[PDB]
Amino acid sequence: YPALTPEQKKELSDIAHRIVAPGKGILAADESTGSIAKRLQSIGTENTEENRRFYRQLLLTADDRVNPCIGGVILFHETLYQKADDGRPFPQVSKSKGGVVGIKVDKGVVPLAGTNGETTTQGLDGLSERCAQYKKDGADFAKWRCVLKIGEHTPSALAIMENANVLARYASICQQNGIVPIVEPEILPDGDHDLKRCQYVTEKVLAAVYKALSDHHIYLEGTLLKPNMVTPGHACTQKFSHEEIAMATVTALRRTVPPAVTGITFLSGGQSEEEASINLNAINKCPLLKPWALTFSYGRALQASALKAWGGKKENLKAAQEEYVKRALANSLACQGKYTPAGAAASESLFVS
Amino acid sequence: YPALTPEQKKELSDIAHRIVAPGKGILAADESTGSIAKRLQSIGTENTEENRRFYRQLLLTADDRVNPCIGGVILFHETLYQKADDGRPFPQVSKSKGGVVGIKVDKGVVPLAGTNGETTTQGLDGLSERCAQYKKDGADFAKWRCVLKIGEHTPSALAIMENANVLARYASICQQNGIVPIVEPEILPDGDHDLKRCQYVTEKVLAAVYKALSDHHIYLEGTLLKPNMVTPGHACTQKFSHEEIAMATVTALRRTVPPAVTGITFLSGGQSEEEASINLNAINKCPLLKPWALTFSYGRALQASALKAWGGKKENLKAAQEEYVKRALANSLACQGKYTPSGAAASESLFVS
Amino acid sequence: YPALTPEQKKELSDIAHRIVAPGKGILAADESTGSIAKRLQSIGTENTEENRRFYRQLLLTADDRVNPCIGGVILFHETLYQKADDGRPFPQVSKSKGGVVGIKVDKGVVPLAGTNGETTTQGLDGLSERCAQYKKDGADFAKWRCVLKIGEHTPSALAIMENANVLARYASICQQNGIVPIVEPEILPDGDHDLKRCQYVTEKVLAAVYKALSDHHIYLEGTLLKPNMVTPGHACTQKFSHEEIAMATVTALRRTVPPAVTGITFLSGGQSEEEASINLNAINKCPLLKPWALTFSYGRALQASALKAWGGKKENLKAAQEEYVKRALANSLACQGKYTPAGAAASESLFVS
Amino acid sequence: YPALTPEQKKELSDIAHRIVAPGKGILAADESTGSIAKRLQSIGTENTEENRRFYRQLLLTADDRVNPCIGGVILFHETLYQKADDGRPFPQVSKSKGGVVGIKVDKGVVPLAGTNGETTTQGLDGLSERCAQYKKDGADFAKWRCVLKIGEHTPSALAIMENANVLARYASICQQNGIVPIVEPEILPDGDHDLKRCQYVTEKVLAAVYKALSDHHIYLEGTLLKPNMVTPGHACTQKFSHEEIAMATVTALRRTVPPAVTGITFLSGGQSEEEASINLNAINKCPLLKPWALTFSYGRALQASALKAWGGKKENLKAAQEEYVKRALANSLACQGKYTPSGAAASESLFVS
Repeated sequence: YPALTPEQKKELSDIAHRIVAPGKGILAADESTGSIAKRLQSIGTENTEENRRFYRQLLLTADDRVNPCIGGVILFHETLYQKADDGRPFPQVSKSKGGVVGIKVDKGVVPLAGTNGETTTQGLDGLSERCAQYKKDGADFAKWRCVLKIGEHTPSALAIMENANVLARYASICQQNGIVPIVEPEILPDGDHDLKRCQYVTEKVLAAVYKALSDHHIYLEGTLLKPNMVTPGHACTQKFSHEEIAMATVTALRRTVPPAVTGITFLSGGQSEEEASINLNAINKCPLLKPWALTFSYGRALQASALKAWGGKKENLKAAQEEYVKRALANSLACQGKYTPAGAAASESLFVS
Repeated sequence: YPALTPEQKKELSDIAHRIVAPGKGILAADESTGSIAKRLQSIGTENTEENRRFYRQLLLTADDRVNPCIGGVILFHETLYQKADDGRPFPQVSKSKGGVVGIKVDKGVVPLAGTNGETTTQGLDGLSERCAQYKKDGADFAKWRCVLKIGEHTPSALAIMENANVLARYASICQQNGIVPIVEPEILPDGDHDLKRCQYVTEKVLAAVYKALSDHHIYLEGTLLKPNMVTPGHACTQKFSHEEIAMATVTALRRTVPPAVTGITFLSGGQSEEEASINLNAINKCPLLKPWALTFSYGRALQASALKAWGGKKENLKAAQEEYVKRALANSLACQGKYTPSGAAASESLFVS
Repeated sequence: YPALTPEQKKELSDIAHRIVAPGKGILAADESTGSIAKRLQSIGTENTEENRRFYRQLLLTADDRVNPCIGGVILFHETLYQKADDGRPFPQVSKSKGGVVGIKVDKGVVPLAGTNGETTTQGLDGLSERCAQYKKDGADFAKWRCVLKIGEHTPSALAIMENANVLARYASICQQNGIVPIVEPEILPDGDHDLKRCQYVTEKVLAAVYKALSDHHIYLEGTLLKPNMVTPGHACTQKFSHEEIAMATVTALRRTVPPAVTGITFLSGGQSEEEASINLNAINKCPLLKPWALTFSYGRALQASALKAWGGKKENLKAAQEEYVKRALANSLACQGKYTPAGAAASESLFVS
Repeated sequence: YPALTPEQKKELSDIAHRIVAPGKGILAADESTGSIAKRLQSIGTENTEENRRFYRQLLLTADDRVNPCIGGVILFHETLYQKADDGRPFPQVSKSKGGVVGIKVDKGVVPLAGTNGETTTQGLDGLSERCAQYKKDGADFAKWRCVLKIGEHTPSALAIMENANVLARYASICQQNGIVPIVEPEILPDGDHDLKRCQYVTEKVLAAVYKALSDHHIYLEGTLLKPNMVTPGHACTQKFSHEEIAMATVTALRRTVPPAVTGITFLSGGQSEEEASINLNAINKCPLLKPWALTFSYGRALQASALKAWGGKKENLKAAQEEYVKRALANSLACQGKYTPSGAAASESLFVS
């Protein structure tokens, strides 16, 4: 009873290998309309459809030195249907520059009862038609975010198991409709836990994820994994080097992600624009063996410098676009181990709770 | 960290006892719009809002001999917001007759990739806000239907796990918002399987349901279960008496349903209006100890005569009403052990696939 | 692929219903040779084969007013093969008085690595032949003890799951060889935890047990469950009435043990001889509905008064035997709700760690 | 609470690299006494302690051309405590030739009730004290064999769960006592199944093994895996090239074995001495990225010529020895990609059931 034919299988592998092609990464430009409110209000701008339109249009129409740095662009619903100033739909803008377009399909998180503050994610209702439509309209991959937090009795048995189960459902549905699932099991940096405790939980959680994807029969070569880096909690007093968290990210994934996964696209997680680039470099330089692409899927850590330089004023466009382009060139050096560098609001920490 | 307070728990427990208080049953007026169309071209009536309002009004305004036999009625979402000719809203029409109002909250089945024709159910997205409102609007319990088929390589381990889980998510969200969940893991009659096969599969399903409802921290005294009876398959050559169906069914449950469950309300299946009331009676006369209510949540098997009397014509209203009443009274004595059979609509098999 | 024929099934049900027949309980006289060392040294006696022989012979040859109080006697290996003074093998002594004989088959506990102090149990190697032999030699049921402790991260996911898995293996093997498994998932009273925390863990652990027994295909009507009472930890400062722990024991089991289980034979757990009898009475008087026998399988709480009165001196035999008989009559009133009573070393607490 | 210290972890990791260091393999001299009898009436020799000591001595004293091709040898327990004619103990005979000494620690398969002919394995009882001593006596790794069969309703979900678990218990106990565990989830060739079927089942087994080894907190850099190659079933009508077996086998592993596993040492199956070395070579020439050692743990398929030369007669010693050497050298170049085939004992299928 094949889940997929040969030709669907090779077309998902094809898309997946494009997105993470050597030296390419992803721009996560998929902020909910309510989440992009607090980004905009941090630079004084009002949250109107055309302020979001112009901001998203800022990122997509940047110089062609970004073209080989950005293999894919995850958008939010409203944005997939928005047009540029030259009248081209935003997905054609991205494809014209050699970027594959994706689409966030999760409908936010929801509380699991019986737990200390834990969530599952929702969005599976009608997800099959939506993917069918988003595929007609230009999308080729998808993002579903699950959220886990390290606390004293968290992440619990039930939490890890329901979040792993709905990631796999999501990925099964995505792949029947020709769309590559980005799987996002996120562990947040909230808390005071040390490096090794993030390591032990990352492992425990990816183990449960790849078992869930096996149970649901999903083609691992046409998926991507979007995991946290492995980092001390944001209240940790101990301090850890870039090498030590490289080792600990890379061994956790060695220990748990089968080589069949096409690529691994890290979240930035709240790290500064620059410590994100620096860590991604420490990781691709690790001497250990790493049979999958280790690259980036960054929201805040490609966009903070560009937002502060945009300011709300169309006059600042070319100023802000080159804060975005310097970040994409920087990260495309780090996803190949070639990043050697001093930056100011590229050093601001981007952690929220 | 507890899902529910002691007040929240007495409410749920009291609601679930009112429904299956001795001699009472559940009338499943649940049919979606498209599934009730198939019932209405049965008798040459077009499928209009008004015909659907009229036929429902005929079951909920049947005379007061039926008040002691109907603890609850499950309405599709549309019916909940329609009014009798009196102007009285249908929730308040049945409140008046000593019955609790349920709501169907699932949203149909969807296929599971990699599987031989199997399904999970969808409907969790926005469930909690939906239930909060149904509760304000008169509903005190919910129905959600998962469907398994016996067959070559079915019901799969993946389909059992995914269905028990999604019934557990549904149930936790119902109790948070005050609503007793009904838990319907229906195993279809379709196929040539024998009684004992269907006993195996039922036993292994309900075990997996109650491990899932335990993992999700579900309050069992405020639940009900609506399973199938254990029956030979509808195409099975060999023949089985009604006391063989009573044993096979009482024992499937005594090996799986914890005593704390407040009530078991059986589903009719493809069973004739009369076979369903004889197998229900044979079960309550089964002398093996049974520490839950054994009662009925029949839809087709309480309405077949009703429907082939009415025929779509206003004049047959009291003739239809009476045939639904005669069934409700037969089933309310089946629900006590006290039914001795002594028409043709009522011996017709009501099977479909 | 039946696990058992009809005739094996009815012979296990027959044995199980004997052991817990109305007003009957079990004597747990199965102390390891190393465990019975610390019992003997507490009364000054040397641990020699004939001091154990004479002590076990004290309990088995007691007055015939014990005959209707004691449905079964769990022995240790060496003891199954030991003879009385009249030359009769100990199992014939027990059968002559109407007691079924059992046999502890677990080979002690072992540490699970990676956990904070947790154990699994071993004993499955060659268990199938041993049961075959013990059945030829008089044994008809068996005891396997698993041990869980409540602490901060205990009992963990892995611990509950391996102990539930090897209980079920044990029970599968026992039943192929015609022997009724007593399943002993013990939660110890060590720690300072309140009543509700023992309740929540008992539930979590029996849920996992009955799922494990379902997965392994074992006939629940020819088994017994030997669970702790549900009690505050032994360092709890809060205080709780006999009724409150009756409620909490009886609801935990209602919520999780299917009625098919023939009987529930509690461990005493360290409680005093008398608080054990008192609590077992509070439980059989609980107004809730309880579809399985609630009776006793006591080691320390039928034998402390008899050991202190035996003292090591054969002269004290008839003195010590009537400390054992008064305890068996007392508990056979409590397993029927008829125990109304002041005792001294029958009030000593028997808790070890 | 960690299973292992950093010293305990480097030791294990170093041991596992010595065994599968490039070009080396494992000789399975493991056969129990009863299973080697079947091999020795093959060539008309009676099964004596001395013949068994003599035949083993012939493989472990083969000349020094084989030192670079044999990183480890797995002895049955008896062989570990026998001496060559020199007086030198067999563990120290192979220490001398640059090979690590393994020990078989399992204790045979046992049936699983309720199942269609399926097995778990036993041998955990007393395992830890056994391993502590094997370690003193020269063993640095262990073998434990679980067996699954493809067929009607096989390998069952119960048999997969129970076998992965018991291999995880075995592995945790080996690493506590210093011994690298080898993890052999063998899927038998028996049956008419096609290559792709056997790929499905292998994929779903090794996924369940590595969720179990993760749950049990198993150190993966100090493990090896000894699985079957993915092969059509021995009775399959249709025919498959060796590059179809190489793809089907490299991809089954890339979808399941985490990169951290130090080595994969294949089992021969019923494969001819020569087919086994061609499929091993086709696999190391498979250009798909493979981040583990792909090498051999052959028993029958490194000794068939050896055995039909020797014939039971002292005079053929150096003729036998040479045929085992010619195989070890073929297999050590298969283990690098560098074997081009260019007798009859060596094309005979070595299948059994």
